[PDB]
Amino acid sequence: EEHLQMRRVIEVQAATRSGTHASLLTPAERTKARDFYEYDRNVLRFYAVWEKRKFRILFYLADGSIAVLFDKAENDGRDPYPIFVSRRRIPKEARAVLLSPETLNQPQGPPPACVRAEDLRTGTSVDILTRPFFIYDCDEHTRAYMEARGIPQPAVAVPLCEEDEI
Amino acid sequence: ALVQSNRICLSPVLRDFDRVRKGIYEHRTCTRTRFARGLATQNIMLPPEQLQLLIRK
Amino acid sequence: SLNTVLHFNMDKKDEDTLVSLLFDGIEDENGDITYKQFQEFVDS
Amino acid sequence: MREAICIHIGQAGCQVGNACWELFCLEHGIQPDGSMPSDKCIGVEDDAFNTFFSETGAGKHVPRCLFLDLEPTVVDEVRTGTYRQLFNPEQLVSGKEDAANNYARGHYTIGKEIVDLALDRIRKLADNCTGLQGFMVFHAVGGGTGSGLGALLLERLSVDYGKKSKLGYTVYPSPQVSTAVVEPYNCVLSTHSLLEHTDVATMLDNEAIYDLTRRSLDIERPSYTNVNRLIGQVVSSLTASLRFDGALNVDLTEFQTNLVPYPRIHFVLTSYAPVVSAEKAYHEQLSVADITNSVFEPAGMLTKCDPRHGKYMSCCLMYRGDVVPKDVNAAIATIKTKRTIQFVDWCPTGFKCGINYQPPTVVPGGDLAKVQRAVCMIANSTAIAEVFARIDHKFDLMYSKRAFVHWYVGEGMEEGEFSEAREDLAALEKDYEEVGAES
Amino acid sequence: MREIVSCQAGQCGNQIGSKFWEVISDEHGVDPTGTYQGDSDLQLERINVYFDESSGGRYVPRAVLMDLEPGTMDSVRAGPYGQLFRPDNFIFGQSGAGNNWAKGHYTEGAELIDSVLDVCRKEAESCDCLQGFQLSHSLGGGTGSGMGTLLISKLREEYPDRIMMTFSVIPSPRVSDTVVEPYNTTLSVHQLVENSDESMCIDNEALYDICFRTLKLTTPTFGDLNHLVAAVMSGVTCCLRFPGQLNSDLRKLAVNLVPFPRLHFFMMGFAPLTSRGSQQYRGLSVAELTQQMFDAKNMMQAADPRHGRYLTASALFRGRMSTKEVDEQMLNVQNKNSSYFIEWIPNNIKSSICDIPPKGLKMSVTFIGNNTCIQEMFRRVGEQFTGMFRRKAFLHWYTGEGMDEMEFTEAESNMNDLVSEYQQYQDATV
Amino acid sequence: REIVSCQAGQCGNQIGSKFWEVISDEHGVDPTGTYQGDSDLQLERINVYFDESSGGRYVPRAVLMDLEPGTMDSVRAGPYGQLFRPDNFIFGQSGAGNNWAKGHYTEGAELIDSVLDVCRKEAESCDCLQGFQLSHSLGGGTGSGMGTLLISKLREEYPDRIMMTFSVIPSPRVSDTVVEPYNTTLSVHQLVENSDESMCIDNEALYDICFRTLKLTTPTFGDLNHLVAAVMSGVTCCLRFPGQLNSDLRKLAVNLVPFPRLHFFMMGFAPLTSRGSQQYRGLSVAELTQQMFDAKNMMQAADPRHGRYLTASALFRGRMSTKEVDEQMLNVQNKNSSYFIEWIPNNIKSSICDIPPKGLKMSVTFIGNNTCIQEMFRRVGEQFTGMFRRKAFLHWYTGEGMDEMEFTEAESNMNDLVSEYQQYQDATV
Ligand SMILES: Nc1nc2c(ncn2[C@@H]2O[C@H](COP(=O)(O)OP(=O)(O)OP(=O)(O)O)[C@@H](O)[C@H]2O)c(=O)[nH]1
Ligand SMILES: Nc1nc2c(ncn2[C@@H]2O[C@H](COP(=O)(O)OP(=O)(O)O)[C@@H](O)[C@H]2O)c(=O)[nH]1
Ligand SMILES: Nc1nc2c(ncn2[C@@H]2O[C@H](COP(=O)(O)OP(=O)(O)O)[C@@H](O)[C@H]2O)c(=O)[nH]1
Repeated sequence: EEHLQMRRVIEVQAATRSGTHASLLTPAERTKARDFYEYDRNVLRFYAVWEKRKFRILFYLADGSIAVLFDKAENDGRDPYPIFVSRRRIPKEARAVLLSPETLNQPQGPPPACVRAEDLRTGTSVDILTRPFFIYDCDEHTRAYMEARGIPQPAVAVPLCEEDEI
Repeated sequence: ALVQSNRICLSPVLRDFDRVRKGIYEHRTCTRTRFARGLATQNIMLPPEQLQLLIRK
Repeated sequence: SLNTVLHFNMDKKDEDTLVSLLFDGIEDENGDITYKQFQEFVDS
Repeated sequence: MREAICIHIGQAGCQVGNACWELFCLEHGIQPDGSMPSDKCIGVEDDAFNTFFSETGAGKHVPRCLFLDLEPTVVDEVRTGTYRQLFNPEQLVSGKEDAANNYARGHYTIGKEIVDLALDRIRKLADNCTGLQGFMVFHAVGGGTGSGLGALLLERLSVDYGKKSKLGYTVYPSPQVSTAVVEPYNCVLSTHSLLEHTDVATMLDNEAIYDLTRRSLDIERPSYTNVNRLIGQVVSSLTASLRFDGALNVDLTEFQTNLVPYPRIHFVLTSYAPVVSAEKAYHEQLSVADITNSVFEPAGMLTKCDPRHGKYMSCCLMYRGDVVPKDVNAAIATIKTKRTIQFVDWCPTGFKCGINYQPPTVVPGGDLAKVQRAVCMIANSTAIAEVFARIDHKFDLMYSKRAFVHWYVGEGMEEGEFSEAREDLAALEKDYEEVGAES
Repeated sequence: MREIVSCQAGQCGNQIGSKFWEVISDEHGVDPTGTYQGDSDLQLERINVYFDESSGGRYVPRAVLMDLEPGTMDSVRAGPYGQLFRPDNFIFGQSGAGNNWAKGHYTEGAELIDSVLDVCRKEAESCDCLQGFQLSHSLGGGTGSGMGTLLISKLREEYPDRIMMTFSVIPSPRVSDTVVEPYNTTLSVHQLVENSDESMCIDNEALYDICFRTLKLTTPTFGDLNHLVAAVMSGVTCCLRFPGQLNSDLRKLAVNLVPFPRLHFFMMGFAPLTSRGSQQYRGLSVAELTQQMFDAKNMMQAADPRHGRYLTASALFRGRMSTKEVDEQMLNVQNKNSSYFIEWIPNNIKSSICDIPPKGLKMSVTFIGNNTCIQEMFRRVGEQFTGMFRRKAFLHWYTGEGMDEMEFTEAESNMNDLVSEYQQYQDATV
Repeated sequence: REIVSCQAGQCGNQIGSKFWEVISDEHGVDPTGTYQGDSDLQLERINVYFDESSGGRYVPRAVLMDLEPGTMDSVRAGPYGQLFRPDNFIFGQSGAGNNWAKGHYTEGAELIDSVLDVCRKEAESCDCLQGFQLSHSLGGGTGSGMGTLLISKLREEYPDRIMMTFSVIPSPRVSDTVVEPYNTTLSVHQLVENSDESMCIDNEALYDICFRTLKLTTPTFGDLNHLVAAVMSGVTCCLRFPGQLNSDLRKLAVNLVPFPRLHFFMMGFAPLTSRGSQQYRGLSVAELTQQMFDAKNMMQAADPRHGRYLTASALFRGRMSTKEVDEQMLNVQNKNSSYFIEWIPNNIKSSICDIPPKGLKMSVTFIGNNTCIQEMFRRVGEQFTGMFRRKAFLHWYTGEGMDEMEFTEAESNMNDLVSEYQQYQDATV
């Protein structure tokens, strides 16, 4: 790991000296390259609720990132901007999103666990930035994908929202 | 049916894709990407499943 | 503090009622409450 | 919020618009029926299509485009094509008679009876929009409609919309391979609006596209469809900065004031890379530095103007994909180190970069191979003087003998405005020479 | 108690402040949702410095967000701590500045700055005894610089006695990604001089070099690039929010680092900055902190510090360290680098101690430097400004937005006299 | 003690229906009339607005009035329409016709007799009235005409009793009629003499409240009526509930009316934050004071910064302190002495009610006798003079029985009142 990082850093130094680019790739961008080539434009959509507000959780297979988009109700009173959490890899622990001021990278040990497709299930509350999003339903593509993975995604009754109360 | 309706000739574009970039005059075979190339250049929009079935056959 | 700072100095029953008004169902196993719960009680 | 209105003029404009709109539909996940898949999610931002598509209460997405052609062939082809349900029945204007490669016909005879309803459709689109950034007019100045009706329409837009941004994507006549004989007349007459009423003018001549697709796309026989696909890819790359989020998002004015130094200097070179086929893509390490070098090479240009023959003035590079912010810095640094190209002395910086996190999309069976990242350079440079001199000498050889002049004159345009166009081009050449001259 | 209200201007300023507030929320134990989850009373002791309490037991930053493009506004609001800010503090225009200083300062910024000042005045009135306005912007842009300077000037007019701290990201020729950095920077430097008690310069070139060589990172985006400036901004006001052996406020820093009113431009540094593989191999001590802090290559703005002389310096150490080992180290650097300092100003270095280091650090330090080498960057961008101005290129855009031709010459003259002041005080002798 | 209310026209009837829904919610009364309030203080003073029958059903002391029988059916069939007494719905066969002439002289005259009959019945049922209330709009026909007729008759019959009017003042940006200059001109001059206190509401400012503060995408007249009904309830909060510093309608009238002809107030209410904003807004009395003086917060479409405050009233609700209630008024007076009047220092009265509104912690209603009301009055006077210069639209009034001298007297009263406001705005010690 650290040996690979040393190889990469001196390769970058040599590239700067010779006016060229690093030929081979870090394993991380190798994995992202296969993920982009296999699962581009393939996104899992989950319908969830948090604090009586409807949200769409989009899980990107190409990167493992999650984006939360707010769904409005007429005369809800909220701002009309849908994006709640932008596309990024959301760690299980909220504090893990922010990095050590020494290193500016991930902690020394193994990379931290992040919210995944197995984590995202209907009828359960996934913790996203210390917000329990209770996923109640998913679209047909995501349901088929999860069923093929082997975890079922039964639709459940939607919890109470602002639309019911207004 | 689309061919006799629109006077479709995929032979020249397919031939050019067979002999493109290649010093081989003719191999009588071409890649799936270049087959889709020929269909698109002839403007035959087809579903991806239909195209996959055709190239598989 | 209910007697040192808040100057209540009422009877035992009133003191117990005051404590219960803040420390039932919103206290951990150590009897502590968070600023969260304190301000929720204040603004309830 | 953050809308942009497209206006397609002429055959070239209509076909370029067809390519651009199929590309936009499959970038935003909108079927030709004009709806959403409702079973799968592409993952594109929900407000991304607001710049090109207007919502409807039933879920329809109506493009913010006005097709305007004086003859019904291409417009009826659009009306009966795959995207018949996507486009509005209106804002699809087909005239009763074409301009016949006569800028005079397209500007004075049949343009006056059509620009009124064209402006009506434009103002309807603007009223529908709420944060209109500007107008993008796609046409070929070498034809009749795109020259005459285009010049009239840009004049009217400039009059009735103040200083709103305009992007004139124009297919100029190429130095050698040109399809029309009065095309020099049309271009020289229509450049009046381009000098004045065009806010940024973009060259998309056909020889450069043909040459690029000859040895980059690995296909022996591309055509106008492939040319329009490349043009649409360039348009999408340019507009993605305001379409989607990115590391350095820019807007029309952002690469306007950062690219146009003088009011008469707004013509800009264009290029796009990595423009590769399926066989090419999997074998090339398409890094940011590699793609930037391929962009700055003079074979990978979408305008037939040799950059080495001129002085680079200001280049803005729109990157899409996983471009880390300092890959572009490394590419710019190696560009400065390598001496093949040279900038003008009074523009030391001369560089812009705008990065988007959205990777480019590929139309099925289309030109581009599905690549992680790409970059398009829009570059103001003094090399445009070469193509302007080419078209001007082309025009003089015909105007000296007064050939084809009567076709323009007889409908009701005068003759002195041919000369007026002549010294307009002369002044353009002179100001290019002056700005390229060292201090 | 003492409050610092923040103003993010432009895309760069918004991006920097977005995670500056993230770091501050870490240090004060603020949950992303807004609620207070701290486990120590020190987090809540001075949480009112940067946050105003709400009715739900949470805290909202005293941050005013400014830009003429809604896209970066959505980007900053979509962050993990983007929900922390008050929605009414998001003040934006429909039409962007187009990266034009004239448009951002006279046409659109002028119209939107009324609401901006309304929100700023509301925040100031909410603050019981406000101490300073900190602003984050970039001089290379249009709305960050043009509208930011107008906000700075009118805020100085409204609050003459307060501290107008500014964090300006200065462009560099090797990183320049626009053609009007010289124009915008020249038009903004005079405003900063006349309306800022202290301006602090940031260079993307120096940031990239620090990431490449010291941090040794391969391809990280603007996130950890701004992490350094966010950490430095958090550390500037450390003694305000946490107790220390030698407390210091922003006025103390200004009086200790601004010998003359025109000289308030400061170069930045942070320490320690260690790569991932070398974390366990580095013994964090005050001596090595001093060495890294005064190291030429560790400075956060891309100007050579050993070419000029240090007028004044400030070190804000955080953690539990002894005091002579932090002041005798400063004595040592003066003694072995007396040629790098100025003789007629003895005791060049402020040293301040704060008992609470950043979360995850044994001990740290932020460095502020009023070196006479900022004039090198000033001349570097002024030469470009003169080169463009002689040929009047890219000037019609500025003229058509209402700005006159004489103001460019006035900005050039002010910038030249500032450079002259720096040079004469560098070469001044007893 | 008790207050008897009247609703005139469609606007007045809908405003009153929303007000009665708000009062029933506050006092814990279902539309069926029976009581389920969990607090004793609601039943302690439930009799001010409601009268209980023999069976215990609480019926409001409300009299409904509209020449057109259209809105009567709507308010009756509404969610709380069963509350009102069936014989308190007095209506005619022919509509108001959007004409003050036949709303005040011909059609309303033959029905004002029964209106006064039912008002007399309500007054006799009451021990002795604290006052009359009238909710109406001056831009309409029956809201203006027979409403002002009722005000005049109650002025003549009950001289010492208070009459408070909630009048909807038209604005050009909202104007959905062409004769509202005539109607307002012919109505507010009557309101000057026959009303003890009048309170102006403008739909432009009501809509701006949902534009900016509540940021409601499709706010309806129901939402606007709720916004005004918060005020409608909060005016009598001290009468209906105990507090540290009690007040009533005459309390406010005495502290707010320095001269008999200046009783036109502009209204505000400042626990108004959107659902998104309330998550971050830290509710406090100082912030309530800050919001209650905001120009855009006022529900009357005139900028208070352009005039000077004669008097102001701050009806605070919710068990709070008294320092930050009064010392905050002192702060605003000291820091905006230019906005206030020098010869009346301490223009602001405060009152405290212990019971807060349901679902809230603290609240405040703002009464302002500012000199910016004459701006509305002079603009409507200019519109009236423009209409009257060419005698346009006057033939309907003349055919119904109006004469030119009465319009001239109305505009003379307009100029007199505008000058009266101006000569105190520019007055110096
Ligand atoms: N790049 C590109 N250019 C095109 C395309 N189609 C037409 N053109 C341009 O159009 C020019 C000829 O114009 P015309 O054939 O007269 O078409 P027009 O402008 O509509 O004029 P009319 O013949 O009257 O209809 C050629 O020189 C091309 O450059 C296209 O699909 N792609
Ligand atoms: N460190 C850092 N610099 C940035 C960031 N965003 C932009 N910049 C710098 O700011 C300059 C462009 O400024 P810009 O964002 O256009 O300013 P604005 O138009 O006023 O918002 C570029 O040269 C970048 O180097 C960021 O997130 N972090
Ligand atoms: N705030 C509010 N205003 C209303 C309502 N209904 C009508 N209006 C206003 O009243 C004015 C018309 O008054 P109108 O109903 O014709 O009076 P009428 O003829 O006497 O019944 C319009 O300008 C509306 O703005 C309502 O429910 N709420």
